[PDB]
Amino acid sequence: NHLNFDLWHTIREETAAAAAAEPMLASFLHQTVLRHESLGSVLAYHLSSKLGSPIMDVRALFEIYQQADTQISKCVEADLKAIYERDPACDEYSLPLLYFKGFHAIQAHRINHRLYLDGRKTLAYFLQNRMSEVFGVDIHPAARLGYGLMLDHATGFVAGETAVLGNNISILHGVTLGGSGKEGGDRHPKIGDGVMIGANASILGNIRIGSNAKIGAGSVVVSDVPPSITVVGVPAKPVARSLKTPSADMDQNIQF
Amino acid sequence: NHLNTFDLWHTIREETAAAAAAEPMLASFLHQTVLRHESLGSVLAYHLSSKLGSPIMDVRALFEIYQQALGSDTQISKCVEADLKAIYERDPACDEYSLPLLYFKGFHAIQAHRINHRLYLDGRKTLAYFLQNRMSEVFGVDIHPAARLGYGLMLDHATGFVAGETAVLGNNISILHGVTLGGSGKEGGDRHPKIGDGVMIGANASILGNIRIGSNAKIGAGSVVVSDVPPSITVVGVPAKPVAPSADMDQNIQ
Amino acid sequence: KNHLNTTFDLWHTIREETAAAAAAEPMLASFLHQTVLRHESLGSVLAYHLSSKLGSPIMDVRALFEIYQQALGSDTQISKCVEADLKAIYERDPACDEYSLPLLYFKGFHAIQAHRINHRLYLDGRKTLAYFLQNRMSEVFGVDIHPAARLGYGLMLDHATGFVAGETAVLGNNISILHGVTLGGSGKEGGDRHPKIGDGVMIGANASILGNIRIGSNAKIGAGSVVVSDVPPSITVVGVPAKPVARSLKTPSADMDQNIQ
Amino acid sequence: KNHLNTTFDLWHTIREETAAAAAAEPMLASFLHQTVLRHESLGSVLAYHLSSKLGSPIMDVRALFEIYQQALGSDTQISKCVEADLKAIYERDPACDEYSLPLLYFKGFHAIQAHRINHRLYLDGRKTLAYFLQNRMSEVFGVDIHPAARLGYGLMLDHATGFVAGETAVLGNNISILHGVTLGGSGKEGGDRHPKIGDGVMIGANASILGNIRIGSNAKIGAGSVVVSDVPPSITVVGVPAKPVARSLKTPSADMDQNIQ
Amino acid sequence: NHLNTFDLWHTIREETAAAAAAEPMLASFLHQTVLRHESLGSVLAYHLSSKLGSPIMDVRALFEIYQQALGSDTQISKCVEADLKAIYERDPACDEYSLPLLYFKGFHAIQAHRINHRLYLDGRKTLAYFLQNRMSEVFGVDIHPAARLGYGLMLDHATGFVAGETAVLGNNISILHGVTLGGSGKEGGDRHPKIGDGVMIGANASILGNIRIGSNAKIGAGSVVVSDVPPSITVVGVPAKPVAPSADMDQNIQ
Amino acid sequence: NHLNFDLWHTIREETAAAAAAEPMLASFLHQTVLRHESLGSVLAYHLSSKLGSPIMDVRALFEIYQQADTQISKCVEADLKAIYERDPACDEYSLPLLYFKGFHAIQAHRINHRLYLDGRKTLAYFLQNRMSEVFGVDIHPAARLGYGLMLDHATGFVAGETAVLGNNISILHGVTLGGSGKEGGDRHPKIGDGVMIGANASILGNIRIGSNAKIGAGSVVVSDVPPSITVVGVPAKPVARSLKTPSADMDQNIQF
Ligand code: NA
Ligand code: NA
Ligand code: NA
Ligand code: NA
Ligand code: NA
Ligand code: NA
Repeated sequence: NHLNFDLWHTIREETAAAAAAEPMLASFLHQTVLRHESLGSVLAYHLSSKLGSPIMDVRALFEIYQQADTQISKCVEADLKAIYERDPACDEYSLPLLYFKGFHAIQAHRINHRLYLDGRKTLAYFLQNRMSEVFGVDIHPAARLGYGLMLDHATGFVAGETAVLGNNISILHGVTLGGSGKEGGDRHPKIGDGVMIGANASILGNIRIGSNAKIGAGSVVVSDVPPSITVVGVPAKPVARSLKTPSADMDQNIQF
Repeated sequence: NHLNTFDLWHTIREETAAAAAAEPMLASFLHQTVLRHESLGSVLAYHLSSKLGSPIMDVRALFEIYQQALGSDTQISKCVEADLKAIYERDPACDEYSLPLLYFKGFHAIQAHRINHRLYLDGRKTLAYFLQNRMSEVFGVDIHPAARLGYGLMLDHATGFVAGETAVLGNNISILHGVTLGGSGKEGGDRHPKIGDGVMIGANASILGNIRIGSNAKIGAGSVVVSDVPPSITVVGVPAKPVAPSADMDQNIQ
Repeated sequence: KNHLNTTFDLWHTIREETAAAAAAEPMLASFLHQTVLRHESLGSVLAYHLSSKLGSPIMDVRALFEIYQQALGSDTQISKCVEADLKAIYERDPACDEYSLPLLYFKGFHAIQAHRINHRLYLDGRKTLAYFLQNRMSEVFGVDIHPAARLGYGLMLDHATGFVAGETAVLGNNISILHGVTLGGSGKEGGDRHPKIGDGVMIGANASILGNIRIGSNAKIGAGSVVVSDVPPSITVVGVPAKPVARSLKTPSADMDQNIQ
Repeated sequence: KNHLNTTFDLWHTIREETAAAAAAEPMLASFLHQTVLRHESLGSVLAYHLSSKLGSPIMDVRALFEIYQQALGSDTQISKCVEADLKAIYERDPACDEYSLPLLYFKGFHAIQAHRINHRLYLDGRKTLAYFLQNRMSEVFGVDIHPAARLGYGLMLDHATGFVAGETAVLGNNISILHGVTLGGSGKEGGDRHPKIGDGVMIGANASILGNIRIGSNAKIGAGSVVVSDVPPSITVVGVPAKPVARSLKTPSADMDQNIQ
Repeated sequence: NHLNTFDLWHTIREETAAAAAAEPMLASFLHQTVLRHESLGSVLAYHLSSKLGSPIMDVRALFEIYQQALGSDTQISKCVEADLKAIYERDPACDEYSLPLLYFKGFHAIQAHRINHRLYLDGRKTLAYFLQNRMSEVFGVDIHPAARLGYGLMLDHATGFVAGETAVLGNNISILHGVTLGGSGKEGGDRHPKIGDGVMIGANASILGNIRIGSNAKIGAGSVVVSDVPPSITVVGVPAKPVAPSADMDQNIQ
Repeated sequence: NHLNFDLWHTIREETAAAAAAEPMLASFLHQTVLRHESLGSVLAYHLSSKLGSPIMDVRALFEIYQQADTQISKCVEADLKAIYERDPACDEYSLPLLYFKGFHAIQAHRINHRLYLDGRKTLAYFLQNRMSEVFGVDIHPAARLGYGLMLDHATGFVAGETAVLGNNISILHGVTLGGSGKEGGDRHPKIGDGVMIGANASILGNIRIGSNAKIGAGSVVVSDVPPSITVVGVPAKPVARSLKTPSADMDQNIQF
């Protein structure tokens, strides 16, 4: 794997094996993965498969997705490696690529965010709605998402217009990065690097979640959370430090 | 807008013609869903049937059923208009009336339910149960056809909303995704919440049993409410306790 | 007439309910005839309806139907679980007064039975197919159950939306679960890491049960609880985090109900 | 009972035939209820069924249905032609013993009525739409009729496959046409260049009638003929090229049929 | 092949596995249509239902109807096998048994008709009329369900073929596209041709009325036949005249 | 027009006008024509729209059609100009491109012929069948078709495995270029340049049709036809010269 490497080449090897083992899916795997020359082309194809509709032709969606910021494709690879690292249900890179709804919703949003920043708001709203119907995930096209993100299970995830997510964040299903008040402007959470958010937690308002903080499942967070702090409860309260500094751990290993 | 000026239908058409001009690949969708029609109700029946049509019941048949149900009770479309105005007022992500009309899952689920409720009360329970399941699959929203919903309702995001058979909702209520207006016990009879006017319910809160929520109460996100809530009280926690609204949408629970 | 007051054919009662619905609703008559009345068994009906739900251009409904039919034929315990589930929903859900209502229209019943077949496909080594269907189930039903999760009989998953059960989750028999419930994992390592739920448990809406913990038989998890430690039998737990707050059962010695009829 | 022996409601007879078919064939009951029985008029049924045939992802069936309904409402002569056609098929086709059979299942009847609406759309200036539908008709029905072609009432196009009628073709009333017939043009120039067919004509299978020629009333074109010159009334023509070979009608003075009952 | 060796079903599977290996985007189609099945009849029911399925009657329902009809008369599949062998023998464009099975419109129309005929004789006339129209739309072939077809029949290209209510076809007949076995008159009763064994009919020929075509006659392309044709006679022209066969497929008319 | 020129540019102008006049079709015209950069890309898109099916994804067909011999695209343009010239029902180039089934069947065959020559016979047979179902046209993938062809109406056209067509030929619906005998090898007609074939004519066997010959509608041709000859009847017989030499016509015009 990538921790001991060509991601695209490994996905091709996993997929050709799956196609050989499952004749039911051979032509799906060949048309979605093997006939393509790059991971980005595969992703555009598979995402258009998911979100295409009578209104929005899969071919038209596929072309738009292919035409979409080479930074997006760098985030995609980081996201895939993050899932491999952090999700014990994932032992193959092609498993989230083809079958993890939260991975799909994140990458669909990245493209949606580009279309929205390009001024194609009606199209982005149409696709925001389609993502919510098909993936059970509602991300406002203006939300800004860093790389190395994992959205495990995904169902019920909500992130609003002014939400900002840093890098290497892990999020469970049912999580809300929600707004407060009836006025526009900054009103959704900003999440620092390294944060973990447990299932069905809510983070509400224009509050900051510090780097490497941990939000326990079921928490309702309505105030800032300092870096390296764990919060729990309804409403959420600091209960522990989420990570130990080297000076606290005193780990003397120097091998690796 | 409706707070400044106002013709809701004409504003929607003007917004839609603008969208079609800007996004030519959506132009025919917008012309067929909105601009070719002559009333808001016909647009709603068309768009809802596009969402919920399936092999079992195709978009054409559902369109005719929806037009017939709307025609049988002209007040449904009145609640539709009130809901659209409520979303415009209360949701800062909404600056155009046609945005919830066309793209907000919670708006579609609520109006789909109003038609289901009409069909159910007409005695068409099997059809209403089919459509309840269809709404749950497509929108992620489970509303029993017997539930009674007022006007000026906003269901933001919508995913995971549940309201059961004996639930009753007043007017000008605001609800977030994940909210449960759920039952208790294995017996029939009144067993679901009754929600007063002006109430706001935060994300993933649950309200369970035959209990009353007083007018203008606020249910904090993540709250679990199992007993009556007096008017103008704010409750937070699991179980929820009084500690301190559909118009203001303030989500603070501290 | 029902399974609680008649010495009772589930399949024939479902056929009779369906013939009645078809005569009352011409809009749905041919669906009911193709999905229910033209079939010879409840298992064939279920395989047909489920493949209708999860089929796609990728996965032909006819092929899925045959796969589901063969899987039901390969593991006849599944159909017995199916029957127990329908009776459980009839017994416990006051919105259910007919057996064909959950069979045709309750998404939580569909997701459970789709998983039972999915689990069989997984055990037979069709893991790619099982992962494809896990994803399809999550999309169509809003329910994410790992194919390796183990589910007993007499289960009710009411409303269903948002239910999650992970790779090493185990559910016993006669369990009742509301929408939004999580039987979730902890940590980045493989091995046993999801809850094991004993017989008779009730789990309320949007509760989360996390880690390799045991929920004892007849326990009750209140709506919205977050459970991160073992829960002993016959205990009710509430809160975030969840704490024991009461005994879950009323003993006959406490009730003093003297009826013998 | 029918239109030849009852002083007769076409629409209500069609409803009665359809209710009978729906009760006998549960596979088709909901189609018959959605296509026929839930409607209030034959024109609404026709618009619904035709849009089912010619609709596509490009052209939403619901939009086409409304366009066809408005076109039928804009030109109430079309529905009168529709009724004449159904009676003509009942009278002349021995395979037809029920009025709803061509209405629902005869491709030549569908193509003719689709053209009548197509012609109206063309005259109103919706030429792009009419060309789109001309192509759709050719694909789905195997029938190519230019939107500018003019068709009278009481027409039967039996089997239909391969029928072609070009831009300046004109068909009178009470004409019978078999599959494979061509009312075709000649030359690379615009202007009148297709046949004009008089009342009462019969045209046999795979005949071709080419150029700006006139086929006189009550003429008969035998199957397989190629007609490139005018044909006078009451004449039968046969061959490649076609030549007059007989008189097409038996006069009462020749038959000497003395019945007065 | 069946003239050299022979197992038709096994040869079809071997051909199909070869095709799937060569054309990976068709592999799942071939596995789902052919290789997953255990008999030729089940493949035919599956593939015909893929062709004729529609919103009114979906591929699944038609598949079950077709399997039931085939199961009710095991001789249909016998005629299917004879037809496939006839096409292999007589059509130089056919060097594999699975090519007509999967890709020849005329083969599909004929087998679709055999099922229609069974349904029609069972009394399911409405369903048979629906499928007759469906066959006409999809295949360009109009065969009345009451028509009687023998075995070893080949309909090459098929487009425009018409056979009416009282038509009767013998065995080992070869027919090209555009051929009419048509009626005459406005009255019921026998009014369509009866075709003897071994007859060959060229492209776009018509045979009209209650007339008999003798065994091994040859009908030239473009012929119009309105009276009986004796056995082993070749006729050409409009109207057709004797001037001088399903195995040899010689199209000369001079 | 091209007789008094950019074909692709004229089609774009015709199509933008049609889109402006017909809101029902605006997004179809935009997705099929206007969003593309070349006529070949439009043709690949529209053909895949016609022949796509559940088995054969429109995206997969579109990619294959786009990947398909830059001579094919030259024939396409010649075919479009031929229809404009010869068909009085055609006064716009985009009319046959989008709505003439015979134009579609010919171009679909050209691509099919390339796939077949590349050895993808199963795919070509699949598409031959699909063309026959959707267009009512049966052309064997091995048939070789020249440029400047017009197939007017198209329904019932049949051309077999060894048929060869030259350039600037005009063919009506119902025409058969058919084989004879049960053996392989050359057994279908070879059609010379400039030929016209009328409706429902049949040309059978390994016979040669000479350049600028004319086959009357309803003819059955079973022997060679010399250049510049018109044949009529069942069976067909020479009846006239089809074109006049300059020496026969004595036209003295020298203007144009
Ligand atoms: Na992992
Ligand atoms: Na607003
Ligand atoms: Na119950
Ligand atoms: Na009749
Ligand atoms: Na052969
Ligand atoms: Na022209």
